Amino acid sequence: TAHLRTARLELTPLDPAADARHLHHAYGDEEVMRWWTRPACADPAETERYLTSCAAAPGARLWTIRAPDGTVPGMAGLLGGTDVPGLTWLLRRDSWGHGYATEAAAAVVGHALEDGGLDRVEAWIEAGNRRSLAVAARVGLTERARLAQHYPHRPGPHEMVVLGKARAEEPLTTLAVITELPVRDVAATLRLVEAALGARTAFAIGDPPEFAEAALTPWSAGPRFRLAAVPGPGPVEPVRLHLDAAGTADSLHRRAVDAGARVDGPPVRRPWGRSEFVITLPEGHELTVSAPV
Amino acid sequence: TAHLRTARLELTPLDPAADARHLHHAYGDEEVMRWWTRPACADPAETERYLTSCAAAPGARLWTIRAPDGTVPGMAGLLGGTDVPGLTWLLRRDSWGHGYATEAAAAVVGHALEDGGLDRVEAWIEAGNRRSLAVAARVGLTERARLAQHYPHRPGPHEMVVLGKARAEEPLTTLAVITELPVRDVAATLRLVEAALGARTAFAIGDPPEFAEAALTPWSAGPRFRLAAVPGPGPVEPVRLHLDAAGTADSLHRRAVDAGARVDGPPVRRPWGRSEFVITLPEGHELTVSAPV
Ligand SMILES: CC(C)(COP(=O)(O)OP(=O)(O)OC[C@H]1O[C@@H](n2cnc3c(N)ncnc32)[C@H](O)[C@@H]1OP(=O)(O)O)[C@@H](O)C(=O)NCCC(=O)NCCS
Ligand SMILES: CC(C)(COP(=O)(O)OP(=O)(O)OC[C@H]1O[C@@H](n2cnc3c(N)ncnc32)[C@H](O)[C@@H]1OP(=O)(O)O)[C@@H](O)C(=O)NCCC(=O)NCCS
Repeated sequence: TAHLRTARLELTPLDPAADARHLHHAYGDEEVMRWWTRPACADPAETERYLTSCAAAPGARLWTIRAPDGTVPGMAGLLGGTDVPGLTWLLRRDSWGHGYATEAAAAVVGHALEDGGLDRVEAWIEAGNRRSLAVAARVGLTERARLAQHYPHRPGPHEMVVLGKARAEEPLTTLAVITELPVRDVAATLRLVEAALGARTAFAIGDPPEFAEAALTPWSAGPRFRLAAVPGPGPVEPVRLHLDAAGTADSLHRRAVDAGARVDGPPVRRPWGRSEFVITLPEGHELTVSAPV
Repeated sequence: TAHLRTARLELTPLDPAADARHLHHAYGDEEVMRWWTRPACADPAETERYLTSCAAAPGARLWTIRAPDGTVPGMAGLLGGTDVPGLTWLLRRDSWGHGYATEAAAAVVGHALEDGGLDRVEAWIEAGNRRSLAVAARVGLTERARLAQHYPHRPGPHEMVVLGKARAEEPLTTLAVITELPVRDVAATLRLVEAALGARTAFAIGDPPEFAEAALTPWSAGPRFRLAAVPGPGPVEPVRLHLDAAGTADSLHRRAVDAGARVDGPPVRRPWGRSEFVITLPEGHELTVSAPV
């Protein structure tokens, strides 16, 4: 545990009992916590309770931001318990619009990549937290992927954006993997997935189509797989695909069912945290739909 | 084709012959066309030729922006064909800094998602185009993905940022597809990809590995695939995976070769704009590595 000083601020190792007082200014704020992993803190005493817990986290370097005018805008640091550098930050609704979070985060990052001896850092930010993704982008964190999450106090799951910055980026990197499913009737498989997985055909070659691409998203680039028509008169040999989704399991499940897809659900909860059900294509392929809940 | 009216500007359906004169102020400007798809127009006549072509495009709904000062700062509108609604905009250098592009783009978008009857719009902006990424951010467009592109007049490829706004709200969507490769020797397959594709391990259930996950990226969430141990005279049907990569094809080619992987030979340029080579796994699975060049 060390100290960090920037061109304005001075980050100091968080002290639950000492900082719980100023920090509650953010943790007890609903508009600021309307973005955290749990609901806002009730009392500075509970905030204290929380704080001490976070520091406990193995390898959790957290600092209390101390602003240029004897004030404490908030917290910024690295989540411990991670097997790959996590970034955390939040300010009181007022310290907003000063570039504190950006400067404090950039500070923690800068430190982390060098003297901290990390090969890179990550920041998981919800899709709607524009103010946060803003901080992250300024700091040099770019989108590396995405994953669905679910906070217990939350009525439903949500989409997290995984942004990261490396000491030095890899010159080469695979942007995506598009797997091919040898299907008996492409034209039909497309109609199926378009309703069972809400996919859309990225493109269809042939009439009827003998090769196509199903975009599991409504956006140009993103998760998808291709469909290659096959002969026989044999069938094939099942391919297995795991689809990590966003949204409730049963919501998705209900989608699969309705579309008339052959399902091996309802959603069954699994010890690794997600709930799932398996769609089985006429040809035998098995698309496991996994969701946070 | 209708009219757009804003809290300052008035967007009017583009008129190649009428507006080509003013708009050439941008298309003829090299500093303004630096991020464009094509090089600047030599003459207001070429710009007119260019402009009519643009309008000809399928669903190309373009408007000439008219500023509250009897001036024409630039153009803004929706590109045609795209499939996934597209966004365009550019201003003459002298018209920069007045919030014109933001207002006019936010106009075209606001319109496009309602009375236009579109379910969403997308804007592909190069990573470097900070000034445009700024407008996009302001209009409410968020990063949905990224892809590598390559303009002819460009000496090389470049990163494209796909931002977007959905009038809709598809709650369910796939965040990733992780395919399973029935491999005879998991422990070793990991070694291979490890060096040939630069994969990283993450899973390793069983001793020795009977199921694993090869993260083709250093980042928590991202492209990857699973390895499932399979005995008997199988598999009989090899899996086909298409990996869209970043970097030059040969560069990647060398890696796979060096790694000692079995490649079908040097990178061949394909009609769809990528150069690729295939790695063939001992069990028959075919990994096609595709790069923009
Ligand atoms: C993230 C959060 C703290 C806000 O960050 P923020 O401090 O208000 O954003 P910054 O103040 O860091 O951004 C600086 C802004 O001020 C200006 N600014 C002034 N000085 C600046 C400087 N030195 N550097 C950068 N920007 C500066 C910029 O123009 C910038 O954009 P804006 O003016 O339009 O707001 C707040 O949304 C929050 O509490 N979120 C909950 C926590 C969370 O969800 N985290 C994500 C998961 S870890
Ligand atoms: C089209 C584009 C990017 C224009 O950028 P711009 O001129 O900065 O966009 P605006 O006109 O909305 O600029 C807004 C600026 O004016 C300011 N402004 C001044 N008066 C304003 C007013 N009354 N209302 C709103 N904003 C105002 C804003 O605060 C903002 O400050 P900033 O320059 O630091 O961002 C332009 O730079 C361009 O032609 N680029 C080349 C083509 C291209 O980038 N294409 C992208 C692929 S689609």
